[PDB]
Amino acid sequence: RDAQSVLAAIDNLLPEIRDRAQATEDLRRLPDETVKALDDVGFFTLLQPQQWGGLQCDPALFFEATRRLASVCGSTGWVSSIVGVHNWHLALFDQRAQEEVWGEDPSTRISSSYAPMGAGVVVDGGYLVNGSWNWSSGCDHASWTFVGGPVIKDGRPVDFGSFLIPRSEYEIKDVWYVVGLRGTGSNTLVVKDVFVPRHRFLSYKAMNDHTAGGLATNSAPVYKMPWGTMHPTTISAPIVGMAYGAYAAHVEHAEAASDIDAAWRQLIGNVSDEYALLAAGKEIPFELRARARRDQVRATGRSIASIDRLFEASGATALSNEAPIQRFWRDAHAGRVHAANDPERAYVIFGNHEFGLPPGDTMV
Amino acid sequence: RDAQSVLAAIDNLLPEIRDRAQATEDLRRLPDETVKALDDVGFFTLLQPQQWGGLQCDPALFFEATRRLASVCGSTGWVSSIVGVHNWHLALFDQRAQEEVWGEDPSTRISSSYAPMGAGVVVDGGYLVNGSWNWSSGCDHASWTFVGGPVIKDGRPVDFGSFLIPRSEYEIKDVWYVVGLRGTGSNTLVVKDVFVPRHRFLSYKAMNDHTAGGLATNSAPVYKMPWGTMHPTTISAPIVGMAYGAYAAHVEHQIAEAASDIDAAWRQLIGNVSDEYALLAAGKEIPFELRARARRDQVRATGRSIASIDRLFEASGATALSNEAPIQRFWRDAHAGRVHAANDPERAYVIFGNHEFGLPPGDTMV
Amino acid sequence: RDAQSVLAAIDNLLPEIRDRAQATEDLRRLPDETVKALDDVGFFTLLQPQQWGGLQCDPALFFEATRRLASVCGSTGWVSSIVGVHNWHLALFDQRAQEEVWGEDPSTRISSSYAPMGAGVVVDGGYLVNGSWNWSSGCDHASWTFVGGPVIKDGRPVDFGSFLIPRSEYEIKDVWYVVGLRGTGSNTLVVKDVFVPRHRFLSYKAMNDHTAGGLATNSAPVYKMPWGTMHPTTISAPIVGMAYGAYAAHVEHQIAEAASDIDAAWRQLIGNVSDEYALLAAGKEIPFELRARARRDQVRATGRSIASIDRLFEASGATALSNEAPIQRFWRDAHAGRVHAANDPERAYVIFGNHEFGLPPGDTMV
Repeated sequence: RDAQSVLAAIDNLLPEIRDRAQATEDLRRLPDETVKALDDVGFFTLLQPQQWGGLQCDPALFFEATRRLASVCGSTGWVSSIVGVHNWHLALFDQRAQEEVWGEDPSTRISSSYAPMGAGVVVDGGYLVNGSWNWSSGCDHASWTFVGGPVIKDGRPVDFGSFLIPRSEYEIKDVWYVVGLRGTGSNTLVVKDVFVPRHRFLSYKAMNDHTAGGLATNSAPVYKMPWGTMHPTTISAPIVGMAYGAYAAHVEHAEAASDIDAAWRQLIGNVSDEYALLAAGKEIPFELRARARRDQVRATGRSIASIDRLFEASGATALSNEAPIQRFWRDAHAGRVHAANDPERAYVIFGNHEFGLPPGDTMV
Repeated sequence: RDAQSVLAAIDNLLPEIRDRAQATEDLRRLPDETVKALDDVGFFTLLQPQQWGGLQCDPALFFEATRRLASVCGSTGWVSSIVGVHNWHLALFDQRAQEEVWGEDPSTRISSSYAPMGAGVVVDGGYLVNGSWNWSSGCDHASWTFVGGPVIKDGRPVDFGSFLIPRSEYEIKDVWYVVGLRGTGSNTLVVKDVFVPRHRFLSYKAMNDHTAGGLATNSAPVYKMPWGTMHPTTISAPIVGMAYGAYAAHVEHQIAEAASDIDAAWRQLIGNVSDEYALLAAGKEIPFELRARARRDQVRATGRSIASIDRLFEASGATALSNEAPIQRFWRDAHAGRVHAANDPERAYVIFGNHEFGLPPGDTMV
Repeated sequence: RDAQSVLAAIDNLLPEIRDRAQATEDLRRLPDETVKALDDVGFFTLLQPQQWGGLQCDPALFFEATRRLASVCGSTGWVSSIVGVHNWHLALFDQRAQEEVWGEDPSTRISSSYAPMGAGVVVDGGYLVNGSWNWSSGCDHASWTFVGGPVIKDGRPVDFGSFLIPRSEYEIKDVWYVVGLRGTGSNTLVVKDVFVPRHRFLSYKAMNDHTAGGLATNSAPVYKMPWGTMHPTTISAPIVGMAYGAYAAHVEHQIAEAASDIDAAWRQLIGNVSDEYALLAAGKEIPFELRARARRDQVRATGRSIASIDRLFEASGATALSNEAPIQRFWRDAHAGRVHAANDPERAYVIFGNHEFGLPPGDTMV
């Protein structure tokens, strides 16, 4: 079993997922059956390190899988991209954190809410974490979470990064009643006085430094991809895929099909350019990372324009609750509102360690 | 004595300030003589409330004053602007805080370092504040300071604002050995385990809300000016004056549009201040689109100004590099200003829409 | 020992030169240690003729050497470029002048001040020279100098060029207290009633004519490079290296196109040098259109470079102003360079078409 065969297995899975699209929406979280299928097929394995049975794959393939899923159910491609890429992010934590998550069951999953809605206060051996973090897509299908925030020491921020916390230490609050991406169950994680040892914190500085502890044991070049590319592409790729779905909803019933194609080639082109340099042991130029950032909005912007045109060119029946196209329209738009509210848009401007953050140019 | 006579009297000061310019750089902080002079002619009263003997003046006149000062000594104009506008900011604090600062001596001055380099953790009665804040322009001439940062409650940020703290409770570390703005004495403020009561913190949300406590006792329309305009104009105005200085220095030693770019940058900057103030004087609200223009104009004004200073610096003879040449000083002072402006965290705060770090919605900051 | 091994050996020098950078500024002239080091690895021989033990090297390699030096210490790269290229210039003087400088010690160095700040009046046997010439970079490390000016005969200018004069015949006035390029010791040369024989003047007409006396004994193709390219590249190359320095300093302390603008400015500058040299190596003539491109590229390269240094300076943190920050130094050194380039009289000489002041036709100067 390999990257290519997982992709094929996913292709085979699409009709089932398409027929439960509306069910998924009504549930407000992915059906266990979708999650079980994705697991069985090896999807969560794609960016997971080899030492845990994972395929540490070309990131372009991982994002292609998310595009396929999204083309059939916006919510499913969204949750899959986000929860699958967390296996990439965990590969960068020190080896003991990876063991604690994967050492018994390597199919264990990890959710996130990286927005700074809490903080870790330095205590002996780690941090005491408190906060209430919203928007954790797929959190009902993960037994660990990341939560983002600053580290506070002697009453001041000194660092910023992600805290890894097991499910027994947080509560999920069901708040997910929304206009689109309804089936993502992007619920709220409530964290009260939870001790987190240092080995289960990973600083944004270290990730962008190439000094993340996971890199000593996980050497595949995909783990050297920049955070500033992997993180927004996680969101952009399914949104592009939802445009493929809107288009196929419009057939099954101008420049559209090809404006969508061009949005895809641009988004993924930056990923493979980046990866091709790492696989040849070269460095990724800042200019390339800056270019990939600007193309996030160009590509989701082009996709969503195509979706709006299609939505308005599908008969009056387009407005019906019973109509796939309005679902892909709502889901892509919900996605872009999430994207447009991303606090890293601002982090990139910081140059002076504000709130424990790394130099902004490292975040690009 | 009104705003117009203060402005008139600042004019009488310019020759003396100009002469002292190298001495000011050498001191690395403003000479007592120039601070006393400015205090005597009433400069610090300009934006101070009338209940304290201030002129609560037209904010465009206050910025014009700083432009003139900076046209003779960049560091003097810089410190004057920043230290004077803090009398505006204290006016929005609740009356008890104002009483503590000014109740005995209404000539008392307040420095700032608004960058988040510390925090206040909620305790009984207020906040325990800790941090180390740099770039506090004119701090050696103040007996209180503002320091910016979040409020931490129950182990997380829940608000963001300024803590007002007396001079007995922090240490000034002298670290100001720099390429430009040498006479501003922009030193570092070290604060350890300092209790700040609630009436001495003012949230950015409250200021932008029109709910700041000081508004209940300071009713003048100037106190209704937006933070997102007043705060950067504090910096941009003396940088613009520094371009007027470079120009005069270039004329004295001997482009197509150096002179007219500088005057256009000025009309544009002070224009947004006048438009906003004109609405508040009429009992009207400032629209978001106006505050938005005023923000984009900060870089345009200061960018045009600095570009012209650059052409001037390059067209004043091969001696323009000499330490004795006024034009290298305006050039260094102006560029140093620009580095400060480009390092302002509020350029990022405007983008935040989700209460990140206790901050208010970013569009309120614009 | 060839040009390639010298370049290799300069690389070994860079760490030591970088460390000395603040010390160099403080001295206000290059430390003996760095001049000796450069002399020892053979740097000054690069463009010196083979009859004197020089390498009469590919001029693109000489400029690369200065780029590397300036990427660690702007002042060192600046002085190195200017003092080294004068061994190129002396090669065009007639053999008797070269013999006077180098006949005993071929390691002897020559400073310049080519700006017309003096004149030579025709006398029996040569010229009586008088003047006061500033900005002579590295003059404290030379035992001869060039000074530029017209020849006055029968009461009017009849020619224009450089007079070569030994150290015993002028005074160095120490006047170098400046905002940037502080370690270059660009001091002033005072010359009073000095007899210069005819073999120690070289006309700009003769150089541009291909009739310089030194060409009869120094046949290497490099001696055929145009003045109008070699002379400004001397300045532009280390300014470009200074941008490479600012970049490295910004990376070390922690734009879209800062790095790639800098490398594009370099390819463009060194590209015109390579194209010209490639024609001379083939026994071919350099066309006017190529020298013309090379001139317009001096401002483009140096402009792009400085713009990038400016973005960098503004994006390296609020401490970028500190005297201890490498990036302010590259910034000041680069801008100081630019003031020198913008004050060059040859920008005007190119426009003259009528022998004004003894000058050759302006298109020969391009």
